[PDB]
Amino acid sequence: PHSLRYFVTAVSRPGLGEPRFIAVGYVDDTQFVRFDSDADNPRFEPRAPWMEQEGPEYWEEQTQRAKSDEQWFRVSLRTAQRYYNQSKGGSHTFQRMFGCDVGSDWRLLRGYHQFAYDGRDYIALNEDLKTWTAADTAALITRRKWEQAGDAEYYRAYLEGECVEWLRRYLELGNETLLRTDSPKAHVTYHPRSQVDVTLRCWALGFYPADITLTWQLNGEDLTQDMELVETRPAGDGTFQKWAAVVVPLGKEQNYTCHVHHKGLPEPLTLRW
Amino acid sequence: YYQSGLSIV
Amino acid sequence: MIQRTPKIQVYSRHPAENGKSNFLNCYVSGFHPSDIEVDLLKNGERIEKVEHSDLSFSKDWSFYLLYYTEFTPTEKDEYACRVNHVTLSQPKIVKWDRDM
Repeated sequence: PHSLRYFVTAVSRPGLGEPRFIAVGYVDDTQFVRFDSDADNPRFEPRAPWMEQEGPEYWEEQTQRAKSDEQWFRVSLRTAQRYYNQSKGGSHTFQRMFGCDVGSDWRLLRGYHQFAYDGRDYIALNEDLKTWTAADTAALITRRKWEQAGDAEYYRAYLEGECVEWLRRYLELGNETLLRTDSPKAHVTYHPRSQVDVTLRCWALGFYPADITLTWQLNGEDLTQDMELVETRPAGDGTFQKWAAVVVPLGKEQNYTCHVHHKGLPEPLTLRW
Repeated sequence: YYQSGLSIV
Repeated sequence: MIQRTPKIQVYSRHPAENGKSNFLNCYVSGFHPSDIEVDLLKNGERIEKVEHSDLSFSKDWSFYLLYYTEFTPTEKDEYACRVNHVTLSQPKIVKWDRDM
């Protein structure tokens, strides 16, 4: 499977000028473009090396769509402020996520078009790409408006056409790097914590893609009720990092096994301290 | 390929 | 309107070797709103020319940022991330621990 995503944030700053608009685009776990309204000449720019050979036409159309959306968000933030009967001086946020997923055949599994206002769900297009989910009463007003105006068909036409068509093209531009995996380099570390117990940390380093499963097991049984897990973190080179830890009795280290699942690993790893 | 919004919220 | 306190991780791009050039990262995630302050510290003083990623958010709409500067670790130099957010009354310092 492959994915195309755009993460769009519009934050009004009353008294500090016009709202701040950022849209950042991803294919899978690799950022490929960004637009930031506060940049030099604000425009869509390549954020991956395989994007830099695109012509002036591609960038001008992308830049024009970002500027259209920027005005759409300033209007939408003002409209939402009236919907919620909010006062004039607060900063508020609209967020929009959109993109598409493709399978082994590289045809659309699902398209996304969903919004958050002030960090919470606002309205989302359903998997049918025909109906909307309003999170609250202000979003029911929005749902009535877009259903009458046939907004769903407008996004659906993009999701079924341009989004998949260009996501497949991006897979060609970055084929040598986007389709690669880096299997995790995994190790277990040991740190004493008491005179009674020890922390065993299972490490995974230098892996792409970001998706991974780490589990600790005792005598073949998941210890996820005792696991401390951090979020998968980016190394900064395109790879990711993660660890899972269990706290176990002194002298019991060799009874615990950590298991590693990753798209680069045909078989899951079993490691011991 | 980015797409711009149509109807306002 | 939700407010989320961030999660903070301070770590190196590669396994830290004294005298080997490396990268120091502060990864902050799960926070709302987007406005945040992130500084990287060496011996308590703030490190200049710290780069950061383009602002993005996850499935639950909470933001994540990566703040990074190239550095060369030593035995006795101390490094940290200092984050301030609306959820945090006082600035949060998370010390860099190369084993944790």
